[PDB]
Amino acid sequence: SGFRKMAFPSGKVEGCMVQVTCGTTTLNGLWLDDVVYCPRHVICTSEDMLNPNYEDLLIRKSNHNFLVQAGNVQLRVIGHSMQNCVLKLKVDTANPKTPKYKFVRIQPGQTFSVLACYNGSPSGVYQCAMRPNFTIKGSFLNGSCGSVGFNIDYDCVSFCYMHHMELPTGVHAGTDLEGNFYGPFVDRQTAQAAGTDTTITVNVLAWLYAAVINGDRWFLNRFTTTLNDFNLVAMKYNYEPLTQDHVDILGPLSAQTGIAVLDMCASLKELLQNGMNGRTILGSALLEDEFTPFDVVRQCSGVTF
Amino acid sequence: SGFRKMAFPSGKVEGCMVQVTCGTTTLNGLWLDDVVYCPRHVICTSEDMLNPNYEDLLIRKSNHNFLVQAGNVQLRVIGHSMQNCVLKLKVDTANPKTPKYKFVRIQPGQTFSVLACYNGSPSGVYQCAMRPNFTIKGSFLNGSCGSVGFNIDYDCVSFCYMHHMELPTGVHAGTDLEGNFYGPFVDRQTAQAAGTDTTITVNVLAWLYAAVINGDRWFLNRFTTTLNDFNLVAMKYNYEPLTQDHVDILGPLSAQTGIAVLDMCASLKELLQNGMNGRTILGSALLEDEFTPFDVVRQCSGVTF
Ligand SMILES: *C(=O)c1cccc2[nH]ccc12
Ligand SMILES: *C(=O)c1cccc2[nH]ccc12
Ligand code: NA
Ligand code: NA
Repeated sequence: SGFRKMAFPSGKVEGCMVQVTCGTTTLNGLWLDDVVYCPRHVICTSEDMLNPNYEDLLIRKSNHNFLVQAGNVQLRVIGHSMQNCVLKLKVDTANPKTPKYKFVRIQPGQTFSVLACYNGSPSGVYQCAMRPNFTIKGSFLNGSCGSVGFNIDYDCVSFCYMHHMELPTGVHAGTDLEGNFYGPFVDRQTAQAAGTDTTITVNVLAWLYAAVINGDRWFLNRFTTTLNDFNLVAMKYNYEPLTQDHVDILGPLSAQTGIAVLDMCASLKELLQNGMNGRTILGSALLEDEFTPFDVVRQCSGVTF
Repeated sequence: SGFRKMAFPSGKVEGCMVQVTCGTTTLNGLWLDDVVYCPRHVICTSEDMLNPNYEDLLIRKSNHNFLVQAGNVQLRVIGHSMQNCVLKLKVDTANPKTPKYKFVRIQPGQTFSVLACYNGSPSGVYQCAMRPNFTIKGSFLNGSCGSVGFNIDYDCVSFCYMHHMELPTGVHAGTDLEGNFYGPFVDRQTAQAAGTDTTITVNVLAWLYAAVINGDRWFLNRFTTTLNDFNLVAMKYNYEPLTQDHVDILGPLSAQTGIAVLDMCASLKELLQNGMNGRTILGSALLEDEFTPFDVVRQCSGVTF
C-alpha cells in the first residue's frame, strides 16, 4: 500500500557525474566511456550571453582550456566537439563505472528522475514530468547546469534530459543528451518564456486508477461518457485531448480494476465540474498529472532493476 | 528556483542491499562490513505469526538455514544473532562497497529517504517523515521487508529505518537498525493500529518559509501572535505544539527571509482559520508537513554529498 512520487535509484548515474570548468564557468558533466557531455554554455563569458556565436567561441578554445574533475581526480581532455547545444569532451580515461545506457528523446507527458548536482557532486533525486509546454518544474539552483534526467529499465539507464536554464516563471528548460532543446528554447539571453501549459489527462486518469488500486473509490460514479464528449470538457478545463492511443495505454490499469477507461473519464469529468468538496485522493487536494500509466503499474506491481 | 520532495542520492545504499531467505520467506537485508542486518520475521513460518517465540525459533536454526545473495553471488553465513527485532548474520565476505555509515534513531517529525527494494534489488527512492504517531506513509508491497531509510551527511550514510510491516490503515511500521520499533508496534499478529496522528507544525512553518524564499508571499499578513495563543489554535486543528526549541530551529530561515517566526505563525493561524480560498503554495492545495527546516535550507542552498 501507499503511493509516493518515486524516483529511480540514482547510483548508476552518480558514478557518471563530473565537474567541467572553462574560464570562470563551472558546471556538471556526464562521463560515459571516454566522453564527457555538458552544456555548451560552459564556453560563454559574461558578454557572450546576448548573441554568442558558439562555433566562433569554440574554435578559439584548446583541449587544455577545459578542466574535468571526477571526484578529486583530473581527467585530461584530448578532444572536443560540439553537437547542437552540448559539448563532447574526449578524455584520456574511460569511466570504469559506465552503466549500460541509451540516449532517448522523450515525449511531453513522460516522466523521469532528475539527479540534481553541483560541482560534479550529486545533491538529491526527484521525479519530474516533461510538461506539454516542454518545460520541467524542477528544483535547480546556480551551478546545476548539466544535471541529468533519466529512466532505468532492468540494467539500462535511458538518459533523456540535461539541464540548461531557468525561465522567468522559475520553470526549467534543457536538452536531450544529443543537445537538442525540448521546446522552442535557445541557449542565449532572449525574451523567451514558457508557453501556456495544459494538464496531462492520461496521467491524471492513471493516478485515479492508482487511487482505486490502493483501495479508494469515493470519486467513482455510475456514468460513462464518449471520448468526444469527454474531450469537450477536457478543453474547457485546459486538459490535453485524450486520444485513442491514451485509451489503449490505460487498458492494463482498466483490466486490473474492472473500471472501463470511459467510465474513469466520467469520474474525472465530475471531479472537474464539482471539485473534491474538501476530500483528498492519495493525499492530494489537486488532480495529480506527473504519474504515467507505466509509473502506476511499476509502483503497484514492484518492478525492480 | 523550484521546490520538490527531494531524496538523497541512493547509490551508497544500493551497494549494501542483499536478499535473505530462510525456509520459504525471502526479504531484503543490509550488508555492511561482514554483517547482514534484516528483520527477524524472516525466521517465522505461516503459523509462527500470532505468538512467535523468536528465541525458541532461532535456537532451532543453523547458519546453513540462512541464504544470503548479493547480486548473483551467494554469501556464506558463518554466525547469527538476534538484537531486538533484527537478525545479524555474520558472512564470510566484507562488503567492498560499505560506505562511511552510522546508525541513528530519529525523532518524530524528522524526514529520511527510503530505498524500496524487492529480492535484494532496489526499485525506487522517495522521501518520508516519521509521523508523530511513529508510522510512515510509505509505498511498500509484499517483499519490501528490510528496505531501509537513511539521511546522508557529506560522506556518511545515517541509517534510521528498516521496514517491517503494514498496519491496517495502509501506513507502515519499522525499526531503527538496532531493531527497536518506532512506536508501540510489535512483530507479531495483533489488533495493533496507528494511533491518532497530528500535523508537524515546525515542518509546515519551514515549508511556508520555502514558499517565501521561492518568491511567493500571498499568505503573509501584518499580524503577529504569541507562542501561547498560536498553540491554542494549533490544538484546535490537530497540530503538534510549537516549542521554543522549534522557534530556535526556524531562526536561520527567519533571518534569511526577514519574517519573524511568530509572524509566520500568524500567517499559519490565518491559513488554518480561512483555508487557501482555491490558492496553492509550492504547487500544493494542502499545508505540507514532510519538509524539515534542514530540508528547506539544503534545497534552497544546494548542499551536496
Ligand atoms: C547552464 O548550462 C546554462 C545554459 C544556458 C543558459 C544559461 N545561463 C546560465 C546558465 C546557463
Ligand atoms: C517483514 O519483515 C515483516 C515483519 C513483521 C511482520 C510481517 N508480516 C509480513 C512481513 C512482515
Ligand atoms: Na464512472
Ligand atoms: Na504575519
